[PDB]
Amino acid sequence: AYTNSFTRGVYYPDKVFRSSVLHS
Amino acid sequence: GAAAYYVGYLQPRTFLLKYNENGTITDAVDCALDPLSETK
Amino acid sequence: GVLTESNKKFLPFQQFGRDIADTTDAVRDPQTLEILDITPCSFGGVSVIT
Ligand SMILES: *[C@@H]1O[C@H](CO)[C@@H](O)[C@H](O)[C@H]1NC(C)=O
Repeated sequence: AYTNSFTRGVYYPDKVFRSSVLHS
Repeated sequence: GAAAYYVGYLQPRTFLLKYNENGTITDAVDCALDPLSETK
Repeated sequence: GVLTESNKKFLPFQQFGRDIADTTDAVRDPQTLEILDITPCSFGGVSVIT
């Protein structure tokens, strides 16, 4: 079967708290 | 209770999140989805 | 640096925070679980008038 996963799959790749900032 | 589930896959790709004021995640983009995303 | 209690909010799996450029911002003590911003010691330049 095939379905489109729109936006999920995002998480915190680490244990550090970062606030109010863009980060790639 | 009849159930439905979905299976997806993770890849080693760079994502640009915006860490917001809450210490949370509210949106992110993928650097390999489309040509435009590379610009972001 | 100076230790000032962290007014910002954390998450249960979040031990310490960083703003940018490796400059760690906040840390929770590994014993009692209290959150604190850590500000680098106040510093400036000195000039003279001669
Ligand atoms: C997140 O931050 C906003 C604004 O800084 C605040 O109103 C809210 O109470 C915070 N906590 C949430 C959304 O859980």
